Amino acid sequence: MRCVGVGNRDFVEGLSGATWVDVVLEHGGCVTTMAKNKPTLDIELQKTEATQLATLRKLCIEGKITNITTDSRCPTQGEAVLPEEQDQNYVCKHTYVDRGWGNGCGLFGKGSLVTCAKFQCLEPIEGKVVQYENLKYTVIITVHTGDQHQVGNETQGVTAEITPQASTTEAILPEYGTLGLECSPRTGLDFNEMILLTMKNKAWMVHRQWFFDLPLPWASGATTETPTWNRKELLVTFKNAHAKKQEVVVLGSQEGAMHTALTGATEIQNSGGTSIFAGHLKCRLKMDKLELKGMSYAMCTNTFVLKKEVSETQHGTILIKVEYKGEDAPCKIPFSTEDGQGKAHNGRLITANPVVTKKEEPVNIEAEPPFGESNIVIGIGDNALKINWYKKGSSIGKMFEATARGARRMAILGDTAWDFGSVGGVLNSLGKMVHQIFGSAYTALFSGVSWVMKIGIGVLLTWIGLNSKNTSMSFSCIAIGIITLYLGAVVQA
Amino acid sequence: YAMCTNTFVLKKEVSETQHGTILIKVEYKGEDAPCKIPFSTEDGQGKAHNGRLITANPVVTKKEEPVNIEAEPPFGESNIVIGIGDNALKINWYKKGSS
Amino acid sequence: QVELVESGGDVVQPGKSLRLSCAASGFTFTNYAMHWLRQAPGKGLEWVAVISSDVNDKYYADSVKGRFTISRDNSKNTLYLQMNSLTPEDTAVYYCAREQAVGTNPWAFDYWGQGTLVTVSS
Amino acid sequence: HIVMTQSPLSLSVTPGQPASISCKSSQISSWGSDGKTYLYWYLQKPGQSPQLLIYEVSSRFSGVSDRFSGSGSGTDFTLKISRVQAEDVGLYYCMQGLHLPLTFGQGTRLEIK
Amino acid sequence: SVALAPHVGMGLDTRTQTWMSAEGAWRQVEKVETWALRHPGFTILALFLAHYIGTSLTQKVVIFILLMLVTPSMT
Amino acid sequence: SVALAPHVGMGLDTRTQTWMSAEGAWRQVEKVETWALRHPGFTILALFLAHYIGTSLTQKVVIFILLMLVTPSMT
Ligand SMILES: *[C@@H]1O[C@H](CO)[C@@H](O[C@@H]2O[C@H](CO)[C@@H](O[C@@H]3O[C@H](CO[C@@H]4O[C@H](CO)[C@@H](O)[C@H](O)[C@@H]4O)[C@@H](O)[C@H](O[C@H]4O[C@H](CO)[C@@H](O)[C@H](O)[C@@H]4O)[C@@H]3O)[C@H](O)[C@H]2NC(C)=O)[C@H](O)[C@H]1NC(C)=O
Ligand SMILES: *[C@@H]1O[C@H](CO)[C@@H](O[C@@H]2O[C@H](CO)[C@@H](O)[C@H](O)[C@H]2NC(C)=O)[C@H](O)[C@H]1NC(C)=O
Repeated sequence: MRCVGVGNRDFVEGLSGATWVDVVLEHGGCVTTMAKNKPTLDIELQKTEATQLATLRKLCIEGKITNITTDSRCPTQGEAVLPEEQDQNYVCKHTYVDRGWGNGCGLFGKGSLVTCAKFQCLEPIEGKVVQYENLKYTVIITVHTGDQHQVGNETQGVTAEITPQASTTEAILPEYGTLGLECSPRTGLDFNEMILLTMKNKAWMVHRQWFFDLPLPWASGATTETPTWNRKELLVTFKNAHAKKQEVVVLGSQEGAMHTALTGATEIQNSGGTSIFAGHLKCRLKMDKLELKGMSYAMCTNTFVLKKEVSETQHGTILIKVEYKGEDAPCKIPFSTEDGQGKAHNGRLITANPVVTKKEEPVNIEAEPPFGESNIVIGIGDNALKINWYKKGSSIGKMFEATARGARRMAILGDTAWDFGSVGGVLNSLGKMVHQIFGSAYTALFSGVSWVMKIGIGVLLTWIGLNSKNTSMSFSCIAIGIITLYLGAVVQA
Repeated sequence: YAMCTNTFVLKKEVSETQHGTILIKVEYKGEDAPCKIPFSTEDGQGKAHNGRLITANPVVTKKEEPVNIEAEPPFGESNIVIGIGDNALKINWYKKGSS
Repeated sequence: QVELVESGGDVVQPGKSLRLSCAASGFTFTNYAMHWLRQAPGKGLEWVAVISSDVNDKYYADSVKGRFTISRDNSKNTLYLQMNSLTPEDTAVYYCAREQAVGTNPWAFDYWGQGTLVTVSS
Repeated sequence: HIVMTQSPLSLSVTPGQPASISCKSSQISSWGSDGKTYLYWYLQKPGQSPQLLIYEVSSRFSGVSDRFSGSGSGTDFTLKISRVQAEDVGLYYCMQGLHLPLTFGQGTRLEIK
Repeated sequence: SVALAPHVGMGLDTRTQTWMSAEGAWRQVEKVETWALRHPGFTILALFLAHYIGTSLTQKVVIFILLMLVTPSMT
Repeated sequence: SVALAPHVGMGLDTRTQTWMSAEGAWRQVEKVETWALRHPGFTILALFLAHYIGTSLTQKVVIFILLMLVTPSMT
């Protein structure tokens, strides 16, 4: 019941012959998978910690200029020289100047002066790469027990840490058995082309090549005294005051400029180690050693009384909180959805098996009814509690929402979205293969095209398809226009 | 030699040569004589066998010393399995490219 | 946003040693050239010592030459001022100052610490 | 060592009036290589650690009210305070920074008349 | 400066919001709009150039849009 | 402001050198070059669009150049 009020829960119904249902654990999301007889349980990856990462290189965002020194030679003589030109910490630019008898030189013409300056950085910005032998994913597995304090609670579950070295694991549950994960973390979010960069207690994940491309003076990265800065001319600016003499100016603080240069990069907490949020992981659930643990129990004769008003979630599932009345046994909770004058039931129990645990705490069930007027009967006797509800939506709206959600999943996760709820069907493999090929082509073509430029190119290609004599219109327009407009509309995230 | 009967612990993370061969380095935590290492690379979401060892006989000579098996996985995404097959080490790796 | 805090000021008889620590925060401490400063009550500010960005360019004033030791520890973000052969004239409140972020001088004062007073008497 | 002399040792000005301080050096503070006069000015508020007002002479440090303005060149420099508030009471210290043994001037003071 | 070259189209994106999603979504289009509002005559020049270099109508519209979008973007 | 819509081209110029003619002269060209060299894939689609829009070679070429200069800077 940890995966109840999140608003991004997406149910995974059904499992294969070998019972290895699959899910793709999205960082903000949670799955709430279930089965025909297994205990329904919800899974959500939470933190994906990384640690013992090394510093690769250091960039400089604020500079100080000291010891400005200048020399000038007469015209028709070599470029002016300082003994300070060849020091590692000096930026020095030759230039020209006019001088004649007014400057004490006999021969008129353009002379050469140079202004060397010592450059020392004040606040570097480090870019630290993360390795693969230290990445540690952390997954909570909270099982729907209908416990008193399980709805919305974020501190209930059994941690199953999964590192790339020890990919597989088996999370032992309190009383429901064992659930095994064969998760594959190497195919998830790529941590090879992603380099962390940190400034002033802020850490971001940026593409590695982009981090090298950006124009700031860098250094070796290994910590030491006086890191000899390379490409340091980007900060120092050498203004020439209309050919009479030269001035040296330091550009200023680049913190704000970088805070704009990182517009599309995700952010991660950097308080202790690196709690890298904003990831995604795929995994398959063995889900064959689990036990319902409630089948042997009986059915409670005594009545049931609720404690909170019925309130459904954003996904149209009734949630019921009911406390058992006086009796001397734990049991199964009977349950049957009924219409006002129709006894056909179409409402399932998303909770596996509602069982009273300690006789004193309310056990809160969570079950979805069919859309329309349909009351709920819980107790076995004729004095049973009869909670009545009228579901608002319709099946067509649910289908539309499902299509939109699947479109979002395929637009975000890309190639691996076809394996989300995969039962192992052959058709899903073919779909994933063709989507992988088309997605590779699309990424190659559209890599780096911005949010507005995608929409522009999409509408342009849609018009080109529409006004075409050849029978490539029905392909180009539909496919490229729809795909590109959708990706432009939902690309920024 | 006989067949190995205990779990293998991966000692250094798997890396790939330019040509595609994974170079695993397993260490044997088990009280047994020198013996053959069972090795089977189940393909992506299936039992199919499409990856082969490039090392002819991956045997562990001594308990203490770690061996370093080199093998090329299936060209897509696969799961290399090293061990007795029940508690075996599922070293996962993903190859990128096109045949 | 810069924050400089002092520590080590206490009463002491003449001749005995004492070490003054300047903990700093809010900036990269290792890329700076810290100073020390002091002022006796009823008197003007008096310079004490400087340690450059490179740890091997220390300097001191004439009235305090050959009697004080200044040392930085980059990792612990503290500035150590080991003072020996202190006299009742040398007692004063000691200020720990930062370098000039914007400017040309290799040595200047942007920001002053809170200030600790060391009392010297018999 | 540079002898620093401040013309007033105590200024009593009524609010809304200008108060000017003259600090005359003993030798030239102009660094010949760059042609910049390296002078500094600090205000120590009552019972506070001093802050910085005028790095170099023309320039002015951030977080400083626009009223303060430095002037002068070549061993004789001058501040100006167009409007004096209750918060301008303190101990203005001219200091040279050209040569390594930094010497402050004797502390002047500014009290409201 | 580095304020250009935003980390926009790299493609390694996830569910969570990026650094400045809402703030950085419309920055470029706002810049183009304010430039066009500030300098009106370039619209006349672009109309003339598109008319005298565009054969069909869609070509005219596309090249005018490209010019009006590149000039503030180019600088 | 953000380093977009700079001060160039406003006028009010004279013989004395401006602020950063030394560095900002080639900045946009260098940005376009580095973006094209870091994302070479978009050139194929630019050629596709240029070939499918335009009945001549002059408008083909100008549309190609306009796309190749819009996309990186409008990024
Ligand atoms: C960059 O620009 C800065 C700008 O200041 C330069 O900083 C110089 O730092 C050095 C320190 O290494 C300063 O040296 C001091 O010179 C004083 C000059 O005194 C007179 O000059 C002659 C010439 O040598 C001296 O011999 C006489 O003593 C004269 O009085 C000198 O008095 C002073 O001595 C101090 O230190 C010693 C040692 O601790 C004490 O014994 C002494 O009592 C006193 O405390 C220093 O030697 C130099 O003055 C600074 N520059 C200026 C213009 O003042 C940098 O050198 C420039 N370059 C670099 C790479 O940073
Ligand atoms: C989430 O679960 C925890 C643990 O089950 C709940 O904390 C318990 O609260 C009750 C009543 O306040 C205490 O008697 C228990 O001792 C607590 N157990 C602990 C702290 O381990 C918590 O109330 C639940 N709900 C929330 C919102 O956290």
